[PDB]
Amino acid sequence: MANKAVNDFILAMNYDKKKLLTHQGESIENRFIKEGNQLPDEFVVIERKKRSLSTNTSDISVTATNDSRLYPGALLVVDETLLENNPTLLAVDRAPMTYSIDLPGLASSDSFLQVEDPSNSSVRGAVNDLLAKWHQDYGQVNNVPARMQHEKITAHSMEQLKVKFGSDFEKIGNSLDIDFNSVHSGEKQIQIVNFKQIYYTVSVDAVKNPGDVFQDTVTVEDLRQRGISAERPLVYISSVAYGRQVYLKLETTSKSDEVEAAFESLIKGVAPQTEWKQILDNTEVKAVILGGDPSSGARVVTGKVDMVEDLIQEGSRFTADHPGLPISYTTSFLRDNVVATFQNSTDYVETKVTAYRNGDLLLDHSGAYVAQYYITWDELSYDHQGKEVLTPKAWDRNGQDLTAHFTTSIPLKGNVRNLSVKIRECTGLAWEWWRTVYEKTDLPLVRKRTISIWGTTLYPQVEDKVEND
Repeated sequence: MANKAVNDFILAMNYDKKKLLTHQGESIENRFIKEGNQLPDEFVVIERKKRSLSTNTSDISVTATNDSRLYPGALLVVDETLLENNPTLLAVDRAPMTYSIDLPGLASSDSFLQVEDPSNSSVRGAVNDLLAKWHQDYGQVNNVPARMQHEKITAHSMEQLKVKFGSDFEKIGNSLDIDFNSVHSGEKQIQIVNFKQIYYTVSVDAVKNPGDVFQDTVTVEDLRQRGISAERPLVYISSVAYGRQVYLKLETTSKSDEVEAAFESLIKGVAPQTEWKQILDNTEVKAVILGGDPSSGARVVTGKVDMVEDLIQEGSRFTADHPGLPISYTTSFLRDNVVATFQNSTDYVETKVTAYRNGDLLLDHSGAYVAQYYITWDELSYDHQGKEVLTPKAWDRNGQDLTAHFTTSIPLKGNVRNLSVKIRECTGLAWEWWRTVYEKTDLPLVRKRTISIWGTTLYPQVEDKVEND
């Protein structure tokens, strides 16, 4: 008999489940460069470092909208196309199969769905008609909330993002306009956030015998004609989660330590602190929304930080006006019901940034004496190794005799280090010609420092005024 042979064919298969489901991303040699770059208002120090990301997961994120391959109980072939989340469907004559839907407020009597010929349209139709009946005795009367999961990552490379969010993420990533060259060059920090909102799940019970998914007319010949063997075995979709999904790009020009907490308060809808409000106002937002709204189709929006409140709560309620579309699914090996787990890894270059604000040094001389200034500092940069170089600098008027009223502003960029200022005045006394008015080394590079000198040859005075908000 055909079905017994098919049954025995599947049971006879031995394969390495781990090796079949492992994929290796791009290989980058180990590196570390420390680079300086001067922006208009700040000096940015950039550290690059080769890093690796690896994930082992059974949940497969859905980027498509109306994928007819991704129905509960669908048979998929285990090959490279499955690892790339673009699977080959085995669409042979299917036996009936019993499903269970999991949905708030439902006695396990209407939980089960018997579909005679499993396909996307037939499973779809069976679930949507049960839902239609669920709308009129629970959907509206009882308030039925969606189940929210969210995950985040700092964006560094698209290969990295694919390892985090799934192998077909670029369908999503291309629509977010992610500026990887700006994070690398050090003038942007980007976080990608994914919000899932699960309305309901449709699961398949364990398949007792592998032959139980095929009609009696399906032969070993038919399966081998479609390339099925121990080399390309079968899985079945054992569960599908339905709801709304949001991919959120947060891109800022700030170089702050507080960006994570700033973005986190917004994911949370928390009142922003003063250091974050700077960052949030310099944040751009792009979003891909995968339907919790009629119809099944991707919406790619851009906006302000203020949008994120609305994008998370829009389809947070499943009154089942419109059924959600697939947002993830899990597969299990037909042979033995072992859940298929996918191992993905990649190397990527991590960029971490540190900013140093530019500052001004102001001098006021209102004293009744000749003063001389000796202002020196080092300019920081990095050689092509990433090692520190300190080139010494000096104010062009150092040691010159200056008289009141003298004022000037010396612009000091963020790369200035070891700022030392010494001021002396000519007392006119043969026995004590010069007197030191001010002498400080390693002055903090505040936004604005005003060193004012006044008084007389005998009683000079000084003020060191800082403004650094």
